[PDB]
Amino acid sequence: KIRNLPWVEKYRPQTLNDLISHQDILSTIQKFINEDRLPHLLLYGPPGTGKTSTILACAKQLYKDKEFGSMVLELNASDDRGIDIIRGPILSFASTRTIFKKGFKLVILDEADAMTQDAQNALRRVIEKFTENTRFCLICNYLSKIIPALQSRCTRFRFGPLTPELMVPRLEHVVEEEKVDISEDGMKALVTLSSGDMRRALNILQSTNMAFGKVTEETVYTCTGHPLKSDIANILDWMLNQDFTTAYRNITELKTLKGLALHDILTEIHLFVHRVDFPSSVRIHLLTKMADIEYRLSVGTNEKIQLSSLIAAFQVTRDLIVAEA
Amino acid sequence: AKPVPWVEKYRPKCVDEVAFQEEVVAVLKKSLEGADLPNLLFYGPPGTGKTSTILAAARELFGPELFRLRVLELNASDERGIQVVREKVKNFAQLTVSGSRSDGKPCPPFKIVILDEADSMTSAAQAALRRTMEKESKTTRFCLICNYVSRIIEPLTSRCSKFRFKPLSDKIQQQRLLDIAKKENVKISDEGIAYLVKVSEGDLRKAITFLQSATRLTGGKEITEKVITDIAGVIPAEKIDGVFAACQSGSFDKLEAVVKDLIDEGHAATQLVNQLHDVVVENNLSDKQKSIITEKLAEVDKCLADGADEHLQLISLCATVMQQLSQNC
Amino acid sequence: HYELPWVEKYRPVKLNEIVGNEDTVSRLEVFAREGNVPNIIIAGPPGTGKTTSILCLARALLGPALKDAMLELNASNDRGIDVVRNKIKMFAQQKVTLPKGRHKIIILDEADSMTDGAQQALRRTMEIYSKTTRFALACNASDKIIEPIQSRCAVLRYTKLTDAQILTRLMNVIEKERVPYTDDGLEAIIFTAQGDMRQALNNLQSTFSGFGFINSENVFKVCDEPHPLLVKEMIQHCVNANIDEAYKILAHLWHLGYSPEDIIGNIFRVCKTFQMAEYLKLEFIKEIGYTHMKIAEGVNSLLQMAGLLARLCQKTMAP
Amino acid sequence: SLWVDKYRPCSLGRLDYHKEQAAQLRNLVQCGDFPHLLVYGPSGAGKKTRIMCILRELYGVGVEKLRIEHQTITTPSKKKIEISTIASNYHLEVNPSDAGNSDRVVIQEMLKTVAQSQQLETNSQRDFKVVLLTEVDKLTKDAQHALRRTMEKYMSTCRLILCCNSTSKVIPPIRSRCLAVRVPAPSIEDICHVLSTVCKKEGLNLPSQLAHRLAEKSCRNLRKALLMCEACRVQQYPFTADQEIPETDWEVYLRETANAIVSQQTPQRLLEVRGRLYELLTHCIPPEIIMKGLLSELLHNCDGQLKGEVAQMAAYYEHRLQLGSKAIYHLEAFVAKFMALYKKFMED
Amino acid sequence: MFEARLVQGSILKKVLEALKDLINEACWDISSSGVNLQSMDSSHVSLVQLTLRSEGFDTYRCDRNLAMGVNLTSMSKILKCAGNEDIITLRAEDNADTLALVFEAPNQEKVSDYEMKLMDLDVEQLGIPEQEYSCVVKMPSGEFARICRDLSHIGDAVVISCAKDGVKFSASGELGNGNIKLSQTSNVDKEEEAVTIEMNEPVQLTFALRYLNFFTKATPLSSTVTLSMSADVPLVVEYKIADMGHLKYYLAPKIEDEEGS
Amino acid sequence: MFEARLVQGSILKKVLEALKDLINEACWDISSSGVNLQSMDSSHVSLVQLTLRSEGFDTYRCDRNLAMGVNLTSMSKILKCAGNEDIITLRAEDNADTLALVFEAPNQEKVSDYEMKLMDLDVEQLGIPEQEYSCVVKMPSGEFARICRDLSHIGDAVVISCAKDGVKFSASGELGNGNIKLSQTSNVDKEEEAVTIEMNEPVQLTFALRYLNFFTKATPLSSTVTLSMSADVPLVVEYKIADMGHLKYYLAPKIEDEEGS
DNA sequence: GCAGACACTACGAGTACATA
DNA sequence: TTTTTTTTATGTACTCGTAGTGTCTGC
Ligand SMILES: Nc1ncnc2c1ncn2[C@@H]1O[C@H](COP(=O)(O)OP(=O)(O)OP(O)(O)=S)[C@@H](O)[C@H]1O
Ligand SMILES: Nc1ncnc2c1ncn2[C@@H]1O[C@H](COP(=O)(O)OP(=O)(O)OP(O)(O)=S)[C@@H](O)[C@H]1O
Ligand SMILES: Nc1ncnc2c1ncn2[C@@H]1O[C@H](COP(=O)(O)OP(=O)(O)OP(O)(O)=S)[C@@H](O)[C@H]1O
Ligand SMILES: Nc1ncnc2c1ncn2[C@@H]1O[C@H](COP(=O)(O)OP(=O)(O)O)[C@@H](O)[C@H]1O
Ligand SMILES: [Mg+2]
Ligand SMILES: [Mg+2]
Ligand SMILES: [Mg+2]
Repeated sequence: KIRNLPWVEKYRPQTLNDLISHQDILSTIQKFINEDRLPHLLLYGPPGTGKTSTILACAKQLYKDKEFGSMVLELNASDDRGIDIIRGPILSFASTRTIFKKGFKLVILDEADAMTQDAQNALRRVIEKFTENTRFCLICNYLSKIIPALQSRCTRFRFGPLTPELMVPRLEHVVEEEKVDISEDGMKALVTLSSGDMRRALNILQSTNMAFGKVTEETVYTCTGHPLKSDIANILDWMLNQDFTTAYRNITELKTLKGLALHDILTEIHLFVHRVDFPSSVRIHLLTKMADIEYRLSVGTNEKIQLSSLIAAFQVTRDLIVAEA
Repeated sequence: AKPVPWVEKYRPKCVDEVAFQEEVVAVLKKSLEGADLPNLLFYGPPGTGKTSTILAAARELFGPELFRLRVLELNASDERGIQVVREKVKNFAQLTVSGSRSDGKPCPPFKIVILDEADSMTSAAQAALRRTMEKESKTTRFCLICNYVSRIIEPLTSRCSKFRFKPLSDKIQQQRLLDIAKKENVKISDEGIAYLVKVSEGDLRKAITFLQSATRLTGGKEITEKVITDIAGVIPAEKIDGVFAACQSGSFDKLEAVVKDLIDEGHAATQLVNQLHDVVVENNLSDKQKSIITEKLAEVDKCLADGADEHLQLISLCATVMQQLSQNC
Repeated sequence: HYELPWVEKYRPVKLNEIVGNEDTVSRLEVFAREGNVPNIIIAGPPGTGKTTSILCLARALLGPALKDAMLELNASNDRGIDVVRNKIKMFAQQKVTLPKGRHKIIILDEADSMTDGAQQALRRTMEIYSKTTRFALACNASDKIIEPIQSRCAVLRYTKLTDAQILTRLMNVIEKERVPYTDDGLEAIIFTAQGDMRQALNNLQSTFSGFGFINSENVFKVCDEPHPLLVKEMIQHCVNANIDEAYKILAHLWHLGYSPEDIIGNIFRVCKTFQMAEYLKLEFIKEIGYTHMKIAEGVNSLLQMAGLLARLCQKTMAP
Repeated sequence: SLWVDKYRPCSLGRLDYHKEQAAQLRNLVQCGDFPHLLVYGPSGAGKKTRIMCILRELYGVGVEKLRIEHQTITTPSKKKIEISTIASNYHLEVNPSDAGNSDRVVIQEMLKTVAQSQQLETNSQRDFKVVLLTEVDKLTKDAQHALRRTMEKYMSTCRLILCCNSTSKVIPPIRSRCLAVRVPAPSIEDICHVLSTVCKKEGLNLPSQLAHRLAEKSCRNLRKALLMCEACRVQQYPFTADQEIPETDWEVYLRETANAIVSQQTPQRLLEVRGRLYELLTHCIPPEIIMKGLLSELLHNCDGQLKGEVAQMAAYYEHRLQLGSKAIYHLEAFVAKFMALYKKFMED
Repeated sequence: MFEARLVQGSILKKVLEALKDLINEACWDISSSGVNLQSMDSSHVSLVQLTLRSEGFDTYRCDRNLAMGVNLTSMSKILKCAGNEDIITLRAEDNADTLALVFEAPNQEKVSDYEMKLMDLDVEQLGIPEQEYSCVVKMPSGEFARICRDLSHIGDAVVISCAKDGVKFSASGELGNGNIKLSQTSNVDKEEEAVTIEMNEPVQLTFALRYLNFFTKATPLSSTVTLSMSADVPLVVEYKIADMGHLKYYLAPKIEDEEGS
Repeated sequence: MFEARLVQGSILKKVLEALKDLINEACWDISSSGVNLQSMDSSHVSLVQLTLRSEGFDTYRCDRNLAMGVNLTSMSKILKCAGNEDIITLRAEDNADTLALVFEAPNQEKVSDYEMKLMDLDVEQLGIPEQEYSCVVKMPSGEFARICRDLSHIGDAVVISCAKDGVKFSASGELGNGNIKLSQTSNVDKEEEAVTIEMNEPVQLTFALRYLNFFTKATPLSSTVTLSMSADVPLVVEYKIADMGHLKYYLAPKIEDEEGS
């Protein structure tokens, strides 16, 4: 049947084989499940890489639908996870048996970086004393916000960013399930603008399919509003090759016609700077000035003056690069 | 029969009345047709129409009788703590989707949670929205409205489909202002509407406010360019020429005199920074002088954004441009 | 029955099975053999064997009377101000018949979580009933335990386990489990352990379950290299104003998925104990804090970290 | 009553200066659909007088019947914070900066209960109420972010007139939602005309030289000019042209502080200047005005090639003072930087 | 259209008072047989099975089957202002979100229509094994409420044992031990106060006192309680209402470990 | 000089806490007919009239029309020090700025005297129009306090509808709508429960919950309460208290939504 | 049958701190 | 060889004092 769902939730890897990237980690967790030797897991990485979906597929593989409510205790940041919850419901779930069928239980603590340090210190002996009865899975995006005791007690798997070569078949599966007309440059634009994020890949795909009806490079870069790489090359050429007035006029006309934002222009110019064989002092000056301009855009500032400063940071270094020779 | 200001009289009551935001309007019209609406993130400059677009979309999706049952609006004028997200948002997200439109129009099978001004929401309260958005996506949708997307955490950025609201172009803004002036039976010259769409800088709310205030000040006759220039707080060009003459003189006493005259005349320092930048990028100065003057202008604009004193920032900017103008002399 | 993981399955049950800190563990063996153990506080890094040493000492001292003469309190318990007054003091007053040289042991594991008032109420019950009861404390941050409690106990400090000390226990686990291995795979396990026996056992069990063999490629396919081991040379390149190699290390850490907060935390951790000039270190730390305020404010991109690296390179060239 | 309060104009037709702006403000509020107002300008220009004249144009004479209303507002920390509001039967005057950093609670709770209820009488009163928010530049950005949706949801039954000195401290979401009304300071001729009409209404004779000196010394502040003119008539009833004008104590204390700065450049003199700045800060003088007075006095003793660097240092340390929370650190940092620069200039 | 009419208002008060600090939210499953409720607690340790028969209600009609998950803290506030001698009507439509509660005042003069917003939780059905038990004990509910309250003063976990002789309650605490052994109290004038042993095999298990004390707040529902115990299946506290249905309370045993010595 | 003497200590101990969180000051106006009090809330919503006639006092002396203002922050804490069934008197000199009240200490042995400073506030009498209301109804006192408490758990604003059948209290919230309909309670033994309707014109107005909860804190003073509603006149909550006078409340209605077709 | 006393839990209030 | 005090905005955790209230004792 059809459901009114976002494509990040309509297409979720309910089984472990539907995930794409981390094949060694998923194979090791599958061999943990098959041997019934599942340890305390610590899944960390950037968002959108498949940490929640992995443990949900593992929980559905370990437990049946008639025993899932008494075997899995899933708590996240939307629930209260204070120290009275660690001493209360979590300890009573860990220290007791099951109801229907005998087996080890699972405590899923999603977004474990948001927990307080008192709760994390109270979690240590609950994990250690009841290893035979229950298992604890900790999910976080920041490993520095989890205490080193819980990092020692749980074996850590890094769910790194998804490579664009592996995000193509899952996007093709979503495309062929949703009847989406997409070209090759549309797929390249999706996997370039995602930057190791499967969630925003499906979000950009759904928004581009609804906005235009076809997914090409121009439709993706128009719906997202991201500048094209030819536009960034033209901006760099104007900033490095002519005077202040003509570069200001050309960059202002390009930003007015294309409807560009200075944040993405700064990001792509920062990526272009390290590719250009600059002198070291010129590179340091450009990085400091671009970081200052990027910091200035986080408040109620005028974007035209910051665009002029972005032009100025290269108009200063024109003479230094040329006189370096 | 009470009068209403034109920003609320000409608020978009439907998606088709929203101007220039073509991609999100097409997405919302597809959601009106019955397509799968994802979680939305609206960001951009003020006055571009982020709130009016989602309010028009919600009132077209649910209608008058189901707007109170399917739409929850939470903004910075009400308390949004961690407990408000844990209790008020989560219990609303877990409610059933029921109730049908009595006019025969189709109704989508979800609710809409509108979190306007998500910049002011704390990082702890934003972390509690993550599994609420993921688990309850079968029965509710979330629209986050903000101005700076860096003030929303990366999980909520990844969970929402981002739509950036561009500043309105001169053609679309001029067309909308001429339509509003046509419906209000007032007349405005072409130079007046050109200076209005130049002054408003893509802010359509500012343009509508200036048009209504110029109509009230004018009384009903022709709206010229002088009333627009006086009503916008635009500094005259003779003051800018006097500032640059005091900088070319190389004396700090005349610099203090023109800075005190501009401060005592009540001119805003942001308008002075904009006009000084417009003169600086369009003259016959060298590239290095223009470069460090524009960088000082950016620093002064950043300091004015953080609520520094206008007099000290303006005299520092004037000292810098005076040093640049008297260095080559 | 469900088999325990190798961290808990191969927990030592005698004090002679505990590797590392040979003098302190040997003195604990002597005190378990003879008796009359004083109050002790064992401090050190996680996974060193403090709780294992305390529990093995309590098992060797008490034996069959472990159920009635031992009180084990964790951070998962309450242990507030009213537990020290009404449960610890009542257990210290409790009459338990024990052999000569043996006292009741009140084990207060992870004493960092205990509040200041509870530790103030813990002093006189430590001092009065010491003829019949004893205290065994374990902690990580020993400064959180107050000075009067540390004066009332023999403060033991555990250091990080070396490569050979972890390697001996790993060889024992391998010979108990018949794990095929190579030398460089065990060196990779030691390198990923970083002085932690828990992480060594977890990485060994993960590599054995996922691949069935211990070489360097099977260890590094599931485990990871430690973070500050490359941040150290990134800071070294920032000292010599080498912005290109520092950005290469920064981009390599960025493409592995590390958040900017973790990267700048490792940068501050390296710069706190780096070997350079003191004034240069102070201005480096001030620049790190200035960038960390921007990261916590909301702006956190690769351009901000590159600007931080460029500012750290400038601070060298601006004496 | 003093001369600042006895001869204040009541309606827009009795204003001595900015008469074209007075006619424009009369034409603005006649129909009743006028938007939110942002009355801004220098202190003493006449912003509050024109706001009260706008309220006189909207409602009747009953807006002058003011009374003190005491409100108790509960923080999220459950600490009772007391604020005072001046209210009439037609409008309310709120200064949320009196609550300090808890002004966001005042905006979220006190203003929303005012806006959510319509007026009792709709015949003597009009269809909408006016809320006067005074010194909105001193509001934090959280309170201004809390302000913006109330300004759009209830703008048919509740209007807002915001008063401030600088619009740079007002966030662009608030500035986009309201019409900005600029009230400049009166000129020397305008202040001389006002003082001459006040002295003629008092039966006195005011010379043009004394009136010009009172206008020049007041720095185009008509309130301070009227106070100085009344002080000059209590001090000496024959208005001489070269009659001395009394001075404020904190201004001459700031001048002597800057003279102590330029007299000696030592850490001991820096400690003495820190004590003087502590004495200035304890008397509830704002630190930006301390920076402005220091820069106004230090640049008189500097050479022509040194003033720009001192002005840039003063702006930089005032920006760091606005970013920070302890003003004495940034004030002493600016004084120490000026002492180092002055010693380097004098020794070379 | 679902329309259930409570003949008495005291039973709905006494059911909800027992589940107030235990059941997170009420899952009313409605069919032609009656009203069912199988919901776990917040800690996923206890399970509550409630079955109200159709013949117990004053009037009961049900066209199509419904599953109306609703909040219980919201249901607690509307049941405090409910009389103990009046009829309460439960109403809900086919495709609506409002659960209507219509009753009378304690002053008995005004209607009181209390609507509740239904929740949309997707809860999987828990499979009750319905197997035999190695111990079945009939017991008064007043005595079972007293004994679990009396042993909460000594410890926090009770080692409740049963055999051919009778049920035995033990609680090892900080002060010491409290051992209660009651057997064969059927030789009294009343019929509710009786201890009857049905099954054979002895079983010793340890349970938390917090959940057992929550189970004893259903004491005014039934004058006699039934305890079921076995070595594998959990402990069942079966209340049987006289003319309305039955209530079952499940509680998992705690993990206990023998000393190595 | 002003001197008055009460007949019971509970006629001031039960009315002052109703004004404790409602109004910030208690302005007593002294006249030959009696003592008047008309104070308005700081939010310009609530308005309380309290007049006690001179015949109900034990004794009463009034030669000049004097008005005194005192704050609720200091008179509340000395009210709990005073007794319940003791006698209370109030004394005020003509020229002094001190209000002295003499009563009995709760040990019933010694004279306890407290002094309060007179706050000089320049207020004016608003003046009730005393117009004929569109609704007049009679409700019990103790039952009406239980009405507004029940709608306090639902929403922050209640809706009052008074047609010819009775008075309907409604509150639509995030939990669900709570509707009651008090009507036709004339067949009771006690005369204070006689619910009756004295007018014909219906009206529907919404009011704030918080001040109506403050209005129900003066309920044990009288046996009944009288409610008066109109189209634009504020709601009147009238208490006929004992024998010495009557108490009157006023509450401004809330805003109405733009529900035009 | 109704007034006084006993401990019971829920709730209001004050305070500290949050890193390596 | 030298010691007083309240500001930062939330969120959590701890600790202590207080007040309706269910239940028991008694004439
Ligand atoms: N490896 C993957 N393979 C396939 N789809 C994926 C993968 N990772 C993410 N997705 C998609 O993205 C959605 C969200 O994935 P999540 O598991 O929630 O990511 P996540 O790692 O949990 O990120 P955070 O840290 O929780 S915000 C899923 O429902 C899928 O549609
Ligand atoms: N795109 C638009 N089309 C039509 N009218 C618009 C548009 N944008 C703004 N307006 C008008 O200006 C008013 C302000 O629109 P908003 O939706 O509040 O803008 P905004 O994006 O919410 O600004 P911020 O960021 O909240 S301060 C609307 O009520 C309209 O009257
Ligand atoms: N010195 C050691 N010798 C042998 N095994 C050890 C040693 N240290 C740790 N282990 C193993 O690691 C497990 C955990 O050791 P613990 O003593 O519980 O850690 P810990 O020293 O208490 O550190 P924290 O601060 O409590 S995380 C033990 O069960 C052993 O399997
Ligand atoms: N048009 C005018 N004619 C005479 N006096 C004026 C006029 N406008 C302002 N003033 C005087 O100048 C002073 C300015 O103070 P105020 O009106 O509060 O403005 P601001 O709020 O800018 O200080 C007032 O005391 C008032 O008496
Ligand atoms: Mg997740
Ligand atoms: Mg908005
Ligand atoms: Mg330990």
